[PDB]
Amino acid sequence: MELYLDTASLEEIREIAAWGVLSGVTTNPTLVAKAFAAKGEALTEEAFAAHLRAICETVGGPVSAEVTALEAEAMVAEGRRLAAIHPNIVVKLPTTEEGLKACKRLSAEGIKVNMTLIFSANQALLAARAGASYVSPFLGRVDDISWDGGELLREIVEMIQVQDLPVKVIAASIRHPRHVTEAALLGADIATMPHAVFKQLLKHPLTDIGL
Amino acid sequence: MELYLDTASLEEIREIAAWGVLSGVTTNPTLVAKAFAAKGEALTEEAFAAHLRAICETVGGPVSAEVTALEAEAMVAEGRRLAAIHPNIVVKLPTTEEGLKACKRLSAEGIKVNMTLIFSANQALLAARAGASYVSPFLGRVDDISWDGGELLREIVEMIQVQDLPVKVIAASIRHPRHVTEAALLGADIATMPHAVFKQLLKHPLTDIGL
Amino acid sequence: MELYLDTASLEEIREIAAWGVLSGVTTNPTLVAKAFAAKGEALTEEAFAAHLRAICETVGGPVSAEVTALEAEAMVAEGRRLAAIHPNIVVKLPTTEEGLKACKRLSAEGIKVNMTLIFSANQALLAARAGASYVSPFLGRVDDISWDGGELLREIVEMIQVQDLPVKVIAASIRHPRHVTEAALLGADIATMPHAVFKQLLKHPLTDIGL
Amino acid sequence: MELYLDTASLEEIREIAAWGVLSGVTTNPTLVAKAFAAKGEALTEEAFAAHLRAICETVGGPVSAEVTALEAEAMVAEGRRLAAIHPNIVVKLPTTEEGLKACKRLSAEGIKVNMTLIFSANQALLAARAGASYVSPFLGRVDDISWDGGELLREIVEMIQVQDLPVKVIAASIRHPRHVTEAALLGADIATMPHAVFKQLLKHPLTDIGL
Amino acid sequence: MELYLDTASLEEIREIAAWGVLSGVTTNPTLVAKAFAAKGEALTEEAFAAHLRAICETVGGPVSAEVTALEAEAMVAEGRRLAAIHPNIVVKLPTTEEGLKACKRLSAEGIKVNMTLIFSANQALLAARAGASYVSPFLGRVDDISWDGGELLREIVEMIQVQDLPVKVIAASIRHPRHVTEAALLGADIATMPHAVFKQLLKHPLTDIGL
Amino acid sequence: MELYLDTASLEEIREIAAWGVLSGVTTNPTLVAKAFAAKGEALTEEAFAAHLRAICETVGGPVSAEVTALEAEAMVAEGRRLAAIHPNIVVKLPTTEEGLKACKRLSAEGIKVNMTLIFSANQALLAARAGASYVSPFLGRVDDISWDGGELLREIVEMIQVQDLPVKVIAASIRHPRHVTEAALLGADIATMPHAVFKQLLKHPLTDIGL
Amino acid sequence: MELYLDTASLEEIREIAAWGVLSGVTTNPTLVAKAFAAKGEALTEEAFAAHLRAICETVGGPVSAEVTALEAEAMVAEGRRLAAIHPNIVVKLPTTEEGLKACKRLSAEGIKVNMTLIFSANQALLAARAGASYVSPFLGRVDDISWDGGELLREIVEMIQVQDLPVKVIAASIRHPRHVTEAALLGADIATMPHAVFKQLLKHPLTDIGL
Amino acid sequence: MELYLDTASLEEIREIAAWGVLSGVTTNPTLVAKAFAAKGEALTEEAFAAHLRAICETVGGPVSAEVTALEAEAMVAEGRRLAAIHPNIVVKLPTTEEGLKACKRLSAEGIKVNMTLIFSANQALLAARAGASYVSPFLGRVDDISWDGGELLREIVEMIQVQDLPVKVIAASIRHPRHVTEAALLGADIATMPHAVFKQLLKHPLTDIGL
Amino acid sequence: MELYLDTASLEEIREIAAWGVLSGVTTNPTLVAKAFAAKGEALTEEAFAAHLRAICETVGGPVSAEVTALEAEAMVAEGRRLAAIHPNIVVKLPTTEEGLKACKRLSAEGIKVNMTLIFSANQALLAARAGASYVSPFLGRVDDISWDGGELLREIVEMIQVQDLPVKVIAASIRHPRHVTEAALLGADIATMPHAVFKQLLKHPLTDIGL
Repeated sequence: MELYLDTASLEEIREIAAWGVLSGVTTNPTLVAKAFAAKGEALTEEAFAAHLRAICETVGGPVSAEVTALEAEAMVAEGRRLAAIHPNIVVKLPTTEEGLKACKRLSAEGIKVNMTLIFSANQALLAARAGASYVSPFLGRVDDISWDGGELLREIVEMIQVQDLPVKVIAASIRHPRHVTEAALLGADIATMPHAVFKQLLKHPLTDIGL
Repeated sequence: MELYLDTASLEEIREIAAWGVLSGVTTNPTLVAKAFAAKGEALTEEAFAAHLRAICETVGGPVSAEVTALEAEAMVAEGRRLAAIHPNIVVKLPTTEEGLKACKRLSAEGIKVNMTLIFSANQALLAARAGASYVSPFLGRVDDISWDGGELLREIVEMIQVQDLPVKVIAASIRHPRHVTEAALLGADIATMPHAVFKQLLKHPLTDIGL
Repeated sequence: MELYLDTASLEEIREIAAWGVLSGVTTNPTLVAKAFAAKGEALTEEAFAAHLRAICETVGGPVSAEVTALEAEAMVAEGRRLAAIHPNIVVKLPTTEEGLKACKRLSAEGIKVNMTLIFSANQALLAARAGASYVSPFLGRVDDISWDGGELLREIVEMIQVQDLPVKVIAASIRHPRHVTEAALLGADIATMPHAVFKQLLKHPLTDIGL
Repeated sequence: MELYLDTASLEEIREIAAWGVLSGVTTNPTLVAKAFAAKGEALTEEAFAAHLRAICETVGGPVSAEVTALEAEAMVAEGRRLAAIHPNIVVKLPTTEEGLKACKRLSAEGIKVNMTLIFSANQALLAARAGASYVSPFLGRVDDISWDGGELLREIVEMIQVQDLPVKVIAASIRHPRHVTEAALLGADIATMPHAVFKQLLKHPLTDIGL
Repeated sequence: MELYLDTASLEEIREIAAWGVLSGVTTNPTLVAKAFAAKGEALTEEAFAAHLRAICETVGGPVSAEVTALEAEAMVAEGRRLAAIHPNIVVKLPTTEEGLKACKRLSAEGIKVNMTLIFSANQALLAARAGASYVSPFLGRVDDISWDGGELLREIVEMIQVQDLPVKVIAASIRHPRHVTEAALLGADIATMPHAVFKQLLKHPLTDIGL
Repeated sequence: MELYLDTASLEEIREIAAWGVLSGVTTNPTLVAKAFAAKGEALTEEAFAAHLRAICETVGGPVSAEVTALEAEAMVAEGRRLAAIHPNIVVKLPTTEEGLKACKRLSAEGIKVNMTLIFSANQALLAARAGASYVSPFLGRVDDISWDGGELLREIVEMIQVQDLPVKVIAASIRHPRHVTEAALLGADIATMPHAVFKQLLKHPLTDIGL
Repeated sequence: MELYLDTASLEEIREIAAWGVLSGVTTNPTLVAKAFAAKGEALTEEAFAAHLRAICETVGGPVSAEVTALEAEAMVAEGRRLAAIHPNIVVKLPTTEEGLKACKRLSAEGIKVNMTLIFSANQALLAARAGASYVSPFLGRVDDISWDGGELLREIVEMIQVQDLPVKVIAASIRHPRHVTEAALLGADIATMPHAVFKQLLKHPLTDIGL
Repeated sequence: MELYLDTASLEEIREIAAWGVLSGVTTNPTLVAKAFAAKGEALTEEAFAAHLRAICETVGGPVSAEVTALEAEAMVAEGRRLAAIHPNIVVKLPTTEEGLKACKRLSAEGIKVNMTLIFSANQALLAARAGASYVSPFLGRVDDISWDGGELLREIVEMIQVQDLPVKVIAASIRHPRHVTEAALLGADIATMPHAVFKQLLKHPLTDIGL
Repeated sequence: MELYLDTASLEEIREIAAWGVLSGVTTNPTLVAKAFAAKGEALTEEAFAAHLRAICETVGGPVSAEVTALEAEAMVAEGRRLAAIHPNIVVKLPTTEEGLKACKRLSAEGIKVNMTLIFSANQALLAARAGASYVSPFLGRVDDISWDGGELLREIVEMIQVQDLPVKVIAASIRHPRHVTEAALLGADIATMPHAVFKQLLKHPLTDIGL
């Protein structure tokens, strides 16, 4: 399973990159905001593009950028602008009716689409059907409402496997180390997680005592 | 799993086709009549074929048209007529002794047949043996008589899988979203459902909240 | 498993009562409103209590009546009123922070409480812990968002048994005959459904031909 | 598991009765008609009663007698007449809406009711709810339409066990030796079968050579 | 699980009884004959009786004696005489129509019956229903025809547990040590075997090496 | 399963106590200091004792207080002082050799002991054998080490159930709602969690949309 | 599961008895030889019994004394002597024919017997049938020859639970911490181990880190 | 499953090699010192090199050589040196942040890395994603802290299988024969064990008497 | 599963081979000793070889000949001569340290080796690692000591499958028919048995009555 960092922090990214285990990165408006806020710069379109481009160069792998439009037409326009930032950019769209429409168009144009905000295997199926390259179910948010996020992932992976669909599954909304193991054991293609969880992955008491 | 619409309404077909997830359509006289009633047009034999042709062009995928005859020879004649309307048309026959004889003759002539009204694995096996391209078990109508429709589908899918049969399975009589997920998890090739269910598939409170 | 009717229609209740299988009734403002709609009469506070009293007399078993207040104090006052209408009255409260507070107080006063709008096992556990006499998970509504409603029921029933909790489970939001069978097989104490589902439970082709 | 004979033939009843393993008998208008025909005796109202009495005295256990009316009030009238024939008589009713009405009324007066023509766990549940003493699902006829009769029995037995219901289960429509075993293994209370099957039960190769 | 000896040899019985693990003895004519043949003794009623009584006195547990008649009335007379020789005697009958008839009478008179030559669960069930105190399925002989003797045992045991039948199960036709273990784990009440097998039970390399 | 709060904040304790679902509280030095920091009060022995009594009075159930010594003698002395603070006080000891010694001594004097910092079933067994009234496995800290904490709880509960030990199990180090559900399903007696998790337990989108 | 020490060292016994987890002790000739050897004390029937009695007073529970005779008659005499040393003494005998004979007589006299050197379910069964109060399979010696010792324990416990035998199971030959856990989980009544394994049970990195 | 020797003893290597079952050897600084000591020489740079080279040539398989540095750069410099000694040498790195960086560099340079001190599947996945050729979970050390070492082997193997990762699994910390069996059954590619363990693999009582 | 005969009797080999189901033969000193005894001839190096050569020509498949040496050098020399007798000959060595050393050299020369006297999966593994083409576990001897032989075969087969080892499994020590069925269902490649068992394989009472 490939591991992705769910952040916009170039420092966090560069650190995990050095480990040699970073396959990609996923961002969203709030994560990009925290980045600039925590830095000595204002968030302008010019700066936004340069930051995404810099992340793409650092990671050397796919980087997801979220559209904020609510209507399909505007979503497509925005997706194209994001994809025009760097060849490694994957466009992230919410799995809704409009998102579905946008996914069909963008993917028919050769632009890779990551369908996010998925909370059911049926949503994942429609997205795959609409041309999604990636589907991102949210494990943590499911646990938040007292349901088993892991079972959501399982149904999606199992459905994609028996149906032989090409879409790749991204275990998202990772809250702890076992979310990663579970996704790996289930057959997820990718797991994206915050820097803190990534930093926890490598820790174990028996390891230290062995050093 | 490919998604089909069980309707004759071009408006509905257009809405879902725009999502980019529509792989086909299945109809019946009832459905074509209704569509024609919702409109101010008389349902004449000609306007009929014209309608089926409009659906084929709109979905750009397989479209099932039901024969009304009960005798093998009449079914075959009607079947040839239907197939001539457009090359995307699939002939739907009832799974009866006559349906079997007709299915045998039609499939031999290179005409794809959808065997419907299937309520047991044995009927699915006979239909498959007769050359059917598709078999359509009815999940909902089974639940209707207090039996588990999902188990019906399970036996049909497993048998076909165990027996290495070419025939494709269409889960029909879809009543709710879990019927779709189940069919997909089991390995059904297609699920055909009414517009209302298709519109329910995308709904989840957490997606709305995430927007 | 005891079977209940979810309605306010004395006519529907009389019919099922005649069968000799009606153990109780669940109502909500909308159902009561519709009841007075079909017939000719204004829905006043005095006729409302008169109607619930009548229902209690026709079924001769527990009748659930919904609180309207959103804050605890008002919920307790309204619950006492409903419980004073007739000894067969069970007070239904939403499973929220306020409903939990109101549940503790009404149950301490010997009033039977039905905690409704339950969509997770954790909500049912809190309700039971709060003194609920009944807990009502919604199967169909969960199915509506592409999750397995029966699996919510399962988790709730299994926790209750393993924990030896006194609370009884009411399978609500029944949509089809199999929801009933699954609730019975799982161990739900009660299943409450609309008159249309109740009327479908006896139907089967073999019985008809058998007669 | 108690074993019953589904017949009206005193000769057959007598033979099995002597093995000391016959607990009861179930009959219907047909089987009684064949009995009289074979005995070249006219089926009068006086002979009918005497024959049932004769069967009751011979087996010395419960004897099921079928009502013919379709309407509830008539089913009850005939039900009382039947029960008055002999105290061993158990009244059999079709599991329908009228059957349910008649079941509640006759069971309330102390008369034991056998609800038959059951093809779903839901029908069994309503019957148990209406006061049935016995519930009779038909295994063979379910097999006749390519569904597993043993699964119907399984679901019914499990539901009754889990719901801790008083009603007893009579595995009916027995066609071969394995139906009996399965019923015994699943937990059925009674298995009523035809003489021909009862005779097959104790036959086995190794037994004869052992002799 | 109580252990029995399949023999009529007083020296064999005496050696094992010394171990303190002998609960009973099962005999048959061929066995009794070889014991009398070992000496120059004639096999006559008084000697036969004296010998069985000696067995009883020695084992201090139930002792099974086989009837030879093939007609019930004769089986009954023989059973009564066998029972009269000593209170620990259990009458063994073949599981057949006549055997069932005899079982009913003998057991109704307070005589313990051991139905043998059992090869199916249905035979065991008929025997149990006829009044048998014990049923003796033959594991070894079933394995002789390439079937699983243990499965015969399992089904009988399960049926007995599930059905709450009084009868006890004697794992008979025990050929080897694992048969004993197999029968112990499957829940058989008793296991009767030849002296040769009893002497094989406690053998094990590690025990000897541990001495 | 009984719900406990893992905090020393009275404001948090009072809010959940009012829901009527709080069965107890567990504390530790760090949690106490935070509570005092938040109220801006000096943490003296007297204020500490008054604070603990305040908690005991608000919850009206068991309250765990931690000993800070690691020698058995000092642990016992400290445990006696904590127990003397209020009759609802349960003494928490670390599961170590010294902890086992103190546990023996304290439990022998009627003081209830909660053995904590348990990460293996063997530690839980010793603690139980030493006289612990409660054992507290840490679920979250195991997950942090990339091992399955829910599995640790499973092994502990199963062992406890299988061995029929009276010790009660407190699922601790709760990080999310599913830890609570899982612990309840496994059969744990108690779950102790932070206020944020307790508050998340009631949350579910379908409940809000239902209001 | 009760924990025992396999040693004759009164110092080791005292250390563990001080944790309040020591339920008994198991000894053998070679073990007591070491104790005296280490103390430079001379072996004498007077000192021997004085030492075993010292053990008894210390532990305060059952103490196993190995019998060295190989002949039943001698085993019994030697057994009566050991039993006379202290009322807590449990006589250990080899599971052989002679052992079984000695076990029968000794147990009949009211003396608790521990049948050791058990390596198969059949041996365990014989021992229990002979009046043994305990059976001691050896897990480690089985693992020593590439067979799963745990599986031997599994079969012994299953059989005992299945056959409702009174005998208690003592998992012997414990080599590591998981032996204890596995034995506890399988349902062994007691686990006896050397002091070194006892001192390992509590070890765990997270416990240390937590302090 | 390939079998390795965890030693630096040419004698041991030669013995097991003669068996023809030795596929490789794992070494560490310690094992090297003990070999030189027993030999009589003090390890120098060239002495160390000629020894590892001798091992390679003797085994004719891959040999693991442990790095000593703690910082990435140093681990790389030292790793390049070990690799230069011979082409059979596999560099062994500790699975830590630094080890990962080292592994990434070294493995890119064609050198094979063995990541050791792995105690979680998440650690194994990171090692694998860093380019590791082998991952070595320590079964024994896990069993030491009372957890199941096999479970950790099982998760690493399942994950590597499901994720189709190149990496091979080396089961380390092998203590007894059954660790070998378990590793093999669990699908480990290699098991490295000390000479003393190989020496017990072939032992069995029945084999002894077989000769 | 290929069937083999365990004998030297050319007569027996000739009969079974007539059935068309013999794929090979297994011999040993004893067996050939009785073949030459019943026949008129003495056992000489010339007679031996010639005889085995005849068996080869008769069976048309592999023939296993056991060496009698006890040292690697003696086994190799003796192994070379046996393979020289005929190309079908398979050299059977005992699974010991010497046998392994032998196996390595022989197999390395191109001689097919059959390792025997295997009573543990570890032995089968070492053997397979040494070059064995066949491994032979003895089910019967294992059952003899009250352990389950099938379980050993199962583990050996599971290990070989998972590890994808070339070696073939010959199920030896077959005492009866079910051993053959059990070895087949488990997945053994070959089953070697005595003439007597073969003659019992197709026995069935239903086949007889079917004739």
